[PDB]
Amino acid sequence: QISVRGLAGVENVTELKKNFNRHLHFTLVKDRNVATPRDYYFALAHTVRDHLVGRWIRTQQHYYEKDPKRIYYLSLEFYMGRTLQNTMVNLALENACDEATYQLGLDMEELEEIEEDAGLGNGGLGRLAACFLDSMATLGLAAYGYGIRYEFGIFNQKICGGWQMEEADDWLRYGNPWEKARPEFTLPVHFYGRVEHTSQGAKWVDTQVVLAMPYDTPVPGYRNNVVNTMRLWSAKAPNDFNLGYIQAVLDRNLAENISRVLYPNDNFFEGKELRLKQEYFVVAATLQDIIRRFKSSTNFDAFPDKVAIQLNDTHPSLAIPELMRVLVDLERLDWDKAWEVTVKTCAYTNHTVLPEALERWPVHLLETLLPRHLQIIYEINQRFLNRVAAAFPGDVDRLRRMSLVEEGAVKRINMAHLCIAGSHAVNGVARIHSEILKKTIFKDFYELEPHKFQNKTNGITPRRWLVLCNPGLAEIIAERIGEEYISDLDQLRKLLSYVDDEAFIRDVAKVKQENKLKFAAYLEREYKVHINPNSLFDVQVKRIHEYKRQLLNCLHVITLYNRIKKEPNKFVVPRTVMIGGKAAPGYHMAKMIIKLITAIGDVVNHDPVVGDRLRVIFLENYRVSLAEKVIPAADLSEQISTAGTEASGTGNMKFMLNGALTIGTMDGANVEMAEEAGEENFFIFGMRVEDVDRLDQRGYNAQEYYDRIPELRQIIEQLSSGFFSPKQPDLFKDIVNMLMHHDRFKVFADYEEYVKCQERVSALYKNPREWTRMVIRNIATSGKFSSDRTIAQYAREIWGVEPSRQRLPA
Amino acid sequence: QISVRGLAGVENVTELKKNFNRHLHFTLVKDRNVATPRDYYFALAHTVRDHLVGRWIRTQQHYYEKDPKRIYYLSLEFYMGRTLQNTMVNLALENACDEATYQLGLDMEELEEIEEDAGLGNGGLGRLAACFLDSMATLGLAAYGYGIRYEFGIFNQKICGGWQMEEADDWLRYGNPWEKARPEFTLPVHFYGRVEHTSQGAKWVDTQVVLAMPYDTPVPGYRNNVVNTMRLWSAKAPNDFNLGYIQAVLDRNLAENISRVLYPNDNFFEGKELRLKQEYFVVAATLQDIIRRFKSSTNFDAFPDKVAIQLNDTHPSLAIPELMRVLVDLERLDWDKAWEVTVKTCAYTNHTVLPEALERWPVHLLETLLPRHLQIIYEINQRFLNRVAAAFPGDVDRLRRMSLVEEGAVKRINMAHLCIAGSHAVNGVARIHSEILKKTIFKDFYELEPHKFQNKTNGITPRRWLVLCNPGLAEIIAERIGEEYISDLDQLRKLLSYVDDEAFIRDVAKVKQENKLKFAAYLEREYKVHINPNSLFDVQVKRIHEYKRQLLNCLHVITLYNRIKKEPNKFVVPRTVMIGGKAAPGYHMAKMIIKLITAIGDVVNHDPVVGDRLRVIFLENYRVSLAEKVIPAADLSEQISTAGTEASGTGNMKFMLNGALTIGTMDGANVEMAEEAGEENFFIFGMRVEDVDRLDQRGYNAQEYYDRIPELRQIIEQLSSGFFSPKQPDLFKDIVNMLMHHDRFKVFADYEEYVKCQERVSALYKNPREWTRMVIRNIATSGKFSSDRTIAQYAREIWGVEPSRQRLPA
Ligand SMILES: OC[C@H]1O[C@@H](c2nnc(-c3cccc4ccccc34)[nH]2)[C@H](O)[C@@H](O)[C@@H]1O
Ligand SMILES: OC[C@H]1O[C@@H](c2nnc(-c3cccc4ccccc34)[nH]2)[C@H](O)[C@@H](O)[C@@H]1O
Ligand SMILES: O=c1[nH]cnc2c1ncn2[C@@H]1O[C@H](COP(=O)(O)O)[C@@H](O)[C@H]1O
Ligand SMILES: O=c1[nH]cnc2c1ncn2[C@@H]1O[C@H](COP(=O)(O)O)[C@@H](O)[C@H]1O
Ligand SMILES: *Cc1c(COP(=O)(O)O)cnc(C)c1O
Ligand SMILES: *Cc1c(COP(=O)(O)O)cnc(C)c1O
Repeated sequence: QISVRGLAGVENVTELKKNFNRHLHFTLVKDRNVATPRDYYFALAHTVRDHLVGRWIRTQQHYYEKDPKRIYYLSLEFYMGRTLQNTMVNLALENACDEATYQLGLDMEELEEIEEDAGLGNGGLGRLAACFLDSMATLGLAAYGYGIRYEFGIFNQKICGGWQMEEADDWLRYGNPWEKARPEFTLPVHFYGRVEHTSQGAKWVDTQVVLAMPYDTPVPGYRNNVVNTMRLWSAKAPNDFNLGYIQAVLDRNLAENISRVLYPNDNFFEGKELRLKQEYFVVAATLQDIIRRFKSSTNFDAFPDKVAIQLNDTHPSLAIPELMRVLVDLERLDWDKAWEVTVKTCAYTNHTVLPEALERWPVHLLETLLPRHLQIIYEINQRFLNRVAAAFPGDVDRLRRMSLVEEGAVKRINMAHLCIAGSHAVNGVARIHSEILKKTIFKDFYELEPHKFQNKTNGITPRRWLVLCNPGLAEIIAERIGEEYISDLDQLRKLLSYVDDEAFIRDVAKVKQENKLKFAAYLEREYKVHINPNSLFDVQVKRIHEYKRQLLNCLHVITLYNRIKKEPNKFVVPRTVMIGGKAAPGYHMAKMIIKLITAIGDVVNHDPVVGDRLRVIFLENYRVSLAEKVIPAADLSEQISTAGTEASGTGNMKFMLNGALTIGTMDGANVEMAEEAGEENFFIFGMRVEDVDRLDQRGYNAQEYYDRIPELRQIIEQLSSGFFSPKQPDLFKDIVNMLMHHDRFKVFADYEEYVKCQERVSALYKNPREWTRMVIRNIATSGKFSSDRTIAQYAREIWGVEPSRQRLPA
Repeated sequence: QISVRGLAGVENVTELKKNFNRHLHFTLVKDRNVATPRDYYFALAHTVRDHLVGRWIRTQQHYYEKDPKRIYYLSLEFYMGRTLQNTMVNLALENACDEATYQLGLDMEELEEIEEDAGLGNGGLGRLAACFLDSMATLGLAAYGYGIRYEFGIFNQKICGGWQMEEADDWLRYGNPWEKARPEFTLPVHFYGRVEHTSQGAKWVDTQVVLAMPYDTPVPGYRNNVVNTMRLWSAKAPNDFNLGYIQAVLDRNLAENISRVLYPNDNFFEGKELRLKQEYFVVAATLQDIIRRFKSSTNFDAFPDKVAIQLNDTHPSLAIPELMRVLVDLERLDWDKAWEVTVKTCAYTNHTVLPEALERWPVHLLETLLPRHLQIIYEINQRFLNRVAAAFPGDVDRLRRMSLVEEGAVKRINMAHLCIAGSHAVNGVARIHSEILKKTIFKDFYELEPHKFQNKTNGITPRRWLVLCNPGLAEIIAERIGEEYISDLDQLRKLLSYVDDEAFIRDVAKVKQENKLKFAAYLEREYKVHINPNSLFDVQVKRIHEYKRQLLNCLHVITLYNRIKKEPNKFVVPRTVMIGGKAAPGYHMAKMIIKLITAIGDVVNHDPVVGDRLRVIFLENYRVSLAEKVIPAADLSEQISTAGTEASGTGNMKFMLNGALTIGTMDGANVEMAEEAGEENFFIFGMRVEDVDRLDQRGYNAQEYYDRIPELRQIIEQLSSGFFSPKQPDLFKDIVNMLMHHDRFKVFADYEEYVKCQERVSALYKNPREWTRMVIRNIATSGKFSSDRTIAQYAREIWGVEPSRQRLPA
């Protein structure tokens, strides 16, 4: 079919066919006469899995013999999505399998659609972890992902009457062929109890035990025969647990609840006990595993030469005092030596700046749950503050600002402070974010230890986010510059020499149009909704939060609507405006925003005077598999967070790679993206960070904008008076109230510039040749945003290991 | 090695070896350098499972094409034990696998010991269901076992300080290679709600839904290529269940608790709501499955020609009103037609006579949980009592005696009464039990409908209970009369012509001695306990209950002890007395009996004057896999229930088949066993049923026996005064009090005859040649007690289908 999908050699195809039939018969216990498409999917998945395992066993064997430094990536989230196609791509099996299935009378694309997303994350942070695992394997690093195997991942979103409803994501219902249970490597985790001081140091006693059972999933690198491991822990009760009889057995559920469900909140901290248990559970089990593997190569001086532990935000921050606990209490190292080892082993990545996102755990929770860890934390704090006092003598306010312990009605532990003190490296996730960290929020820490602070700008894997989801674009690129760019994305820069090539312009535009038709058809089939596929596809997909300003997009949409109603017989560039994303279940304002988006659509989409010129669509249940469909179909990428709020973004990079132009603020990685493509090839608008600060100094008054902008005033009057909610006229009064009086993200302040910038987008879209030339300039400069680049930087500058592009033997 | 284990042909051995290595590598994801014995067990189990599936698919295919009448065996318990060896035996693979494993450097016996018992039953009733499935497959019947897949089966028993402790039996921890999840065939079950009457009949509405997910296990027949199915339901919550968010997801456990744990009570009724839910759950899911299979061959007149439903006691009795509900409410048949179909479809097996074992559910429970079923039950009752009134006019007391509804403080439904009314056949499980049913407890029902009442004496499968557990005995038998007896156990009668053959006498005695050495070694290894293997092995293994009279055995043991202490230098036949069995967790007296047994052992086993002449051993954690070891090692089988209390017994039959002599009362199947072997070849003692009745008429006074028997008086004084409990002198006062004042099972009344009969056993054991000749006479007449015989009788006399010994093609 296409070149970038590998060879379909006669013998490979024959062997895949016979193994497919072997798994259908023996593994699934089905004959051909009763097998459903789901059975056929599983037969294929098992067939493809068999090609992994030889490489998996060999890879892990090689690491045991060579004993390289090991990288442990600790995260509460891994948003993996589907595995079947990714595995085929990485093993060069895609064309052989397509042919093998074709010859059995099956359509492989249809079978790929049956696979559940592994939805073990909320959004950007969890998906970054997934991209990183892919890049680590592709770069030959001896890396392990460690997390929790949630029984229920991110909820499935249904819209009922324009409102979000949540349904449990029962992703394991039909089984997971990709994982292997390893109950033989089960480990104990302790909770509660009390601390006893003896002659022989501290002892943690009278604890409740929960077992941690590992499940291993293979992580294949791109065509290098390397298969790394993601190890996810599941919670099990011990068999003497509570041991009338019947009730004791049913109460085992209380222990197993720890790994039941992913907390569905992106960028907001909720201090629940169950969440703290999850955090300790993953840390405690993972560290025992790390230490046993280190001992099976008494001396912990070499520990940091053999182990790096990367903390994906503060969620696994308890790794720091847990490592200290093990080294001091169990291994009997003195404090100072243990601390040296811990700091050199641990590194911390920060992913936010909103004060409500920082983890600050009440002391009373830690006191009850993890009394030994609280003691270690106080000791860490005391020694740390002795260092601050010696460096800045007399600076008493600095001491309370830098403390790990926050004073107040409730005493709290600031986990970010703990991470900085206990790590040899601290990094933000985009250059502007890393600067903000050292200038404002961790300024005091930066002055004490400037050498700790780094930047590692985020990236995305070009395997999933180009080759897999946009094979048409990958192919036309491969026709011109070959295949090496897939594991060296900087080679896309060669495409600048095709910017005036008429054939390439035609092909880039044709691929986009095919992707748009394919997506428009998908909308009709699965959701009974029609769209004009010649319209500009204006897409904002990401989790729903105020700082992302889905509401600013809504204001633009209503502006275009009002303009059309005012001058119906004037030409305007047709648009399909698509907004998608999940709201956290407890977040009232985010749920109201979803309702507003669907309410706008109810008016706009049924106005006969609008025609097919404007459509507003809420994309239901946005998730990794839906991103793989909509991103290649997009013309315009909306990246419109208030400057200083989006730490990086990664969706922005996915769109850039797939031939959409970007409208956005100078926020997060948008700054670096514009810098790479040239500002003239980007639709930049709005306040910069400095402009936001100036506004905050004199005070943001929304009323001033309302008074000066007639078009904005009209929209606020329509919202208030019930134009978009005739049966419930006051339905949106909280939104209006927030915008006029309590808007932290300054929606009105960027309105005017956003609308003007949107007119420039429309003007360019009228000239397809120039639109497409600007697209080529974006794709061609997207190379920096490969996660291979990000990971190579972590490896050299933080972990002290060298990446490799060498094949292991097959 | 031995003939009855099949051929080890060169090509079979080679293919097993290559498949073993394929499963180790691909299925388990292990190399040889890190594999443990457990891994090797799983590799073997998967290798053997592959040979099942072709036959399994073919068998189910054949039934779909031929459309024979289908037999559905409904039970809350299936006590399957281990599967690996049984599967090898039934497929003629045992020698090929032994050789294949031997050539890979592995001992297959060692790998067999790693397998968990599937302990989904309490004792005799659950194990009968398992034997029956084996016989049904061996006789070529299109039969399905339907039950519940409990997450936790019968508890593991630990003895701590002589007391029973219970531990959860986490039998699925490492996976079950024998089952196949079928989530595609998941079905809804309804609970709670209310009934609405319309023009179009009754509607059950506002119900809570629990999903029933089936797991299928293969059941191979003996060398006939037939593989039937056991389908076990597991409980799952629907995904909209309760749908703050987090709590709704955690509350899914409430629905899934239905299939969490087996109720661990043998022969005692506890009316718990969770138990009633389990009973309806299995019935509701099973009936939908039955009906869909019937529709996929509008007319229910043929239903009883295509379906038989056998009820294993009253536990699935709700099948009767559920079948009526479906036919009347959903299919819209008139009542009388639906009733005709139901009665002709259903049959009921009774397994007890103790009034406290009968299921009598409070009306308020049924009213809340299953309101439509309660309505149907009242309607059934009304119509049934109209028939009684017409047959016996004026007999007002008969009407209240036969009612399905019992009056009292709490109104109750008598489920046995429902079963009799709603079934075309009612059977007991041994001739004396079936007679008792028609003379006393169901006398009124027998007078109304004598044609319903039958006997089907229980049996045991000779595959598990001879070939598998006692290969040495199977072989010496096969040397003389061939192999056909394994599926036609009446052929053992040919062994009577060897009763005077010196070589056969020698070989029978040698096999027993080997089994005893093998068991004595097993005791030393796994439990650090030494036993004289030349002693008589006196074994009582069964669940602990007062009616089984483990206490009568205890009194004998203390009598022998006191006799030795009185005349130390006199010869007595050495004995190892072994008592084993689990007590129901809430049953105080049964737990006290276990403690008494261990306390006796603490005195007897450490008395230097006793020497190796007497040992008392409590066999911990008695279960199916332990029965397979101890039963072939036994010399004397203790079957000493009070006459009229053991409905049948099946342990008794296992011992008979394996070369133990029986000491017992004329109770249950013991009567038929003595009748088959001749009373002169059996150690019968004690009151018959008639003698018990005579005692009850004039009143049982235990004090009379105490006053007349000095030896008995001495034992009661030792118990009371703290001889067996020096640190707690009054520890056994409840046992003494019960024996003297409140003994329903008349332990003292059989004491004298039991002790005299035990002296006759000892006298015979002194003459090994005559002991062994009596053994040959027992084994030779054990043919009636094959479950193949039992099942053939069910098939012809109840189900109306003909058994077959024909092979399906391989
Ligand atoms: O670096 C990858 C992404 O991490 C996101 C994030 N930042 N914090 C979280 C987050 C995820 C899950 C649970 C949380 C709980 C509390 C606070 C933040 C989070 N997610 C940032 O908002 C993005 O700008 C960034 O591109
Ligand atoms: O026919 C097979 C066996 O069934 C046993 C039984 N009889 N009732 C139960 C029973 C099992 C499980 C749960 C129960 C709950 C209440 C009452 C009885 C039971 N088990 C009888 O006691 C045995 O004599 C008989 O050999
Ligand atoms: O003692 C050993 N001998 C040989 N190989 C080992 C040993 N321990 C670990 N390994 C290798 O390391 C892998 C197990 O990885 P683990 O998760 O670090 O235990 C296996 O696939 C083995 O190849
Ligand atoms: O529609 C059908 N066509 C062919 N075979 C069928 C069909 N339905 C059921 N079967 C057979 O019956 C078996 C399924 O059993 P079930 O549990 O009764 O559904 C399969 O193994 C098939 O061979
Ligand atoms: C990339 C991705 C995100 C992150 O998008 P942002 O626009 O950076 O928030 C969230 N969810 C899914 C499913 C993704 O694929
Ligand atoms: C056969 C068997 C029973 C039944 O024995 P009885 O002596 O008839 O009560 C109970 N438990 C197990 C494990 C068995 O194998």
